[PDB]
Amino acid sequence: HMRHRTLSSSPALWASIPCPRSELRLDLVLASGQSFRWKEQSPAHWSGVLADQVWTLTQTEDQLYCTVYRGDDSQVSRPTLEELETLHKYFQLDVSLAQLYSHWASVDSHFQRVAQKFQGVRLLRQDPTECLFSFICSSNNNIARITGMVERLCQAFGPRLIQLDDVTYHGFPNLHALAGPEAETHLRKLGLGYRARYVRASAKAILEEQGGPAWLQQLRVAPYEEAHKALCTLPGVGAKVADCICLMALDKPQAVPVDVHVWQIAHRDYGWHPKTPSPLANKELGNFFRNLWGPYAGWAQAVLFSADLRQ
Ligand SMILES: Nc1nc(NC2CCCCC2)c2c[nH]nc2n1
Ligand code: NI
Repeated sequence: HMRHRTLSSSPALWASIPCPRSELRLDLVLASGQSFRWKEQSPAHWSGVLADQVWTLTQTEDQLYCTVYRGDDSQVSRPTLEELETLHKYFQLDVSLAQLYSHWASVDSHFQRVAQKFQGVRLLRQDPTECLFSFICSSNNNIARITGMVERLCQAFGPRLIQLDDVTYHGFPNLHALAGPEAETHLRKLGLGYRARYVRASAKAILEEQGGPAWLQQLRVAPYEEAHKALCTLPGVGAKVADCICLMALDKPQAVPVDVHVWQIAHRDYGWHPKTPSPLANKELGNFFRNLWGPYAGWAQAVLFSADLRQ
């Protein structure tokens, strides 16, 4: 009944945003461990759900093309002005990435070389809730298995939006849906394992202890270090997961999430060793990168991480 659109098939329902290739590369961003909700269903066409709506994104050299699926048995059309603002904010396109690239490049010869090939790696501005529970699922895991866990979780707990081909799209569940007495048992059936406990517990915690999703909005305006400590009170959320959320959902560009993977890069590519792995050592490494790259150190880190995935 409903199929995945392409730019050739139905170009009437698309709309463009002026966006250079050097500012954004969909294929280096959408499935590079930031969001787990985007899939290249057809070549160069990334479909995914964003704010209880489905999008398909494709780009050229200088233009970013996008179409929307409402899915309320209503008359189809192009993306509105407000829907384009949502996508503008999502990619944080007011921030020049070219100027940031050159800024980092001036004080880092290693970044200079990697920045040659891998342009247009930027940070998405995600919903806190979606980001929070996605990154709780990330512990001792990989992008492939995380993507599945998040998809199944949304199917079980989140509301249906639309079906395109054989892909049924669900929005991300609210906290109440994940806090229920059966939630852990269901999530274990879906294969999350121990992460099922942390998911339910954290949803339940934000509700009762922190007073619902407004708390996450408060953290978004709170200073980085205050937001980080508050997140670390949640079950299954430590320094690494907290930094991810800070960087990707709470607008803390200086947040540098450190795990064994970042240790590996830091050591191999910068020859870094702790002067003063461990919680203490991980914190020093985050300070190191902030000292080196400055207040958008988290954005620079994404370029390396994204570059490190692609051989
Ligand atoms: N799944 C996943 N994702 C990560 N995020 C990176 C890409 C986006 C910017 C921050 C780093 C991870 C970092 N360490 N382990 C990660 N796992
Ligand atoms: Ni060494």
